[PDB]
Amino acid sequence: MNIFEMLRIDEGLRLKIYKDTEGYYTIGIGHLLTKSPSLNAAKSELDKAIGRNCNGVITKDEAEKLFNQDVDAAVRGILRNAKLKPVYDSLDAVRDCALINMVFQMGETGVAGFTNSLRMLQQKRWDEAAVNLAKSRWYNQTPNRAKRVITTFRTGTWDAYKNL
Ligand SMILES: [Cl-]
Ligand SMILES: [Cl-]
Ligand SMILES: [K+]
Repeated sequence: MNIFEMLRIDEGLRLKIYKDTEGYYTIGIGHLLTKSPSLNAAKSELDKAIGRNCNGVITKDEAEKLFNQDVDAAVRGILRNAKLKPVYDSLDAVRDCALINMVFQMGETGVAGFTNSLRMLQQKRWDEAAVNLAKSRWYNQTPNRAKRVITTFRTGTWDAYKNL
């Protein structure tokens, strides 16, 4: 189990434009295309991202390419972030995956706003952080995914992804 498998489980894989849990146009493995309500806008963004006229659909290889770029961007974003970097450096490898997952889902900005939880993670107060993390819109909107991620932070194991 590694970050790619983890996210593949949480995001799934769709080769045609679809709407994510928030109603935004997305494709592949959770690759957000646009927050705009225009499907044409999304189709444009798609073509631009892939480098060809896709007409709303892509191949598995294309999906995977986007996925690699996205994971790379999330990690890179974490490392450039003054509030995120220290936490990421302080965590073990498994727990670092949980942080990357959050950033992939909600962006650097979103995550950087979980100040209190971040501080608790930095201090390695696992149960305390887990409770704090659950007091959020994130947990209330996507509870199953949030539970998996929170369990990962709490335990430092892949148990929540075992049998999925
Ligand atoms: Cl709440
Ligand atoms: Cl969920
Ligand atoms: K680390």
